[PDB]
Amino acid sequence: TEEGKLVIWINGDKGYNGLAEVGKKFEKDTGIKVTVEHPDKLEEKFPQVAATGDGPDIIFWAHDRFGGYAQSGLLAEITPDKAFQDKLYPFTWDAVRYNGKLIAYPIAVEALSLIYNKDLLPNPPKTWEEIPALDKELKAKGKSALMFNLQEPYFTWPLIAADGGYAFKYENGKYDIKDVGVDNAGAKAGLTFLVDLIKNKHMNADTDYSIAEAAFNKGETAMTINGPWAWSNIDTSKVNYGVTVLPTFKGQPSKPFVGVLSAGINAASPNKELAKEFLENYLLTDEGLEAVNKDKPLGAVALKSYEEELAKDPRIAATMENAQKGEIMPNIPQMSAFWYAVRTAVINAASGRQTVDAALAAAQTNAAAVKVECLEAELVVTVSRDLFGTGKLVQPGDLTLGSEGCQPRVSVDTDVVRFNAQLHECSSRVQMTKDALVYSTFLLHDPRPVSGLSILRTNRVEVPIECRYPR
Ligand SMILES: OC[C@H]1O[C@H](O[C@H]2[C@H](O)[C@@H](O)[C@@H](O)O[C@@H]2CO)[C@H](O)[C@@H](O)[C@@H]1O
Ligand SMILES: [Ca+2]
Ligand SMILES: [Ca+2]
Ligand SMILES: [Ca+2]
Repeated sequence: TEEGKLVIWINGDKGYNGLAEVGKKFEKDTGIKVTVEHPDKLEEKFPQVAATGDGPDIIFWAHDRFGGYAQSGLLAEITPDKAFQDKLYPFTWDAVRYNGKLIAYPIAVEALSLIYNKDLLPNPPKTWEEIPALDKELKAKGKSALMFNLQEPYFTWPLIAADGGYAFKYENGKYDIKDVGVDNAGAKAGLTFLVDLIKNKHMNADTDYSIAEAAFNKGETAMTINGPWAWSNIDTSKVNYGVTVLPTFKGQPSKPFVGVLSAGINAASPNKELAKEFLENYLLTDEGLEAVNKDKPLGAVALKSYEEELAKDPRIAATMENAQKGEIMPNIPQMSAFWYAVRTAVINAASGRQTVDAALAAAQTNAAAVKVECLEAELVVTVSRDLFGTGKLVQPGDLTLGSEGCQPRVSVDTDVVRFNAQLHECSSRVQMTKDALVYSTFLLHDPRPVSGLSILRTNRVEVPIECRYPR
């Protein structure tokens, strides 16, 4: 990558100019230059480049991605002394722990909250069920009740999880990677409510992060749903806003996934010592975290000393209230499959392209059995041969990707079938969102002709396979 310097990747919604200021100070004292970059899809790009021995020295992301990276051998083990570990909260260290090793430095606790315009709405609704009626009133005076990012499942998940949706079942000291709670009655109820909001034109299916942000920050919508990072732009807009508890659904609290912003060190980095110095002695200090937080708020920082200093903030208090009512994300490798599954399900259900029941049923299978990798002109689909959980392995001839024109290369291992497919010939459907070009197809399992009576538990499965590329 290059010795004698530090390249850092952090997401574009985070305080990367502030992190760059911390890097400027590092360079002053040490002479080592620090380059902070915020590439798009960095959570997907990191493992691709790190596997070739390249990529940045340090990668920032929520903790949920790091178990996959660790499992893939992409991360150096971090070795802080007890004195440094004492400075941060135990819960945050827990988040960056994988298979008995610490695999990242924890930075800050994140959770979504309800953000609301006090002038347009002095009393924000305590329940989701209120919102359609509240929207009607606001529509009368040229406004909307609620706008938030409907393109990323992170933002819709709190509602889905409220009445009993979950990611993976934690049982007997581990997560069961085949027990996915995206297709239970609680999850269906949550998504159905969301899809109804769109049906009844209280929300729009195409609404994304930037649209929702512009709407609230211009005073066009009374509420939005976002994290601490979002506050800086609202402050600049001079909108009179409050950060509060997310609305309940069917009397139960919204359950946002708690994320811990984490910093991992590339296993291929020749600057592992410099990276440790930077993170421990420059970033993870009151002065370091202040520089980043000033840029874009981090939330509840992992560093005890600075967290206590900011805890008075009622916005942070609300973040932690919502964090309390939600669940911490697993960091297991299967989380990206889970996120793909839910992202796709919500988009297809919200568009009316698929039903809520059918969408979430497919999401279960995708999360449990499927991995989608989108490359330049190419697509890789890896399917678990234990497709149902029976222990009975599917045969590759019974699996089909796309239509007859789609002629992928098919490879078989003991446990998986792998499709290497050209996107042009295998795209059943293509479409454009504001931000993306979307290529879509389907994976089918159909063991026809089957040799008996078909009793139950249909062996016919079909799941959406989809790739999204930035416009
Ligand atoms: O939507 C799926 C996405 O959710 C999380 O990403 C969050 C992130 O944790 C926040 O810090 C902020 O940047 O918003 C992101 C959602 O757009 C998961 O951490 C991520 O793995 C997952 O893809
Ligand atoms: Ca992104
Ligand atoms: Ca299930
Ligand atoms: Ca700022």
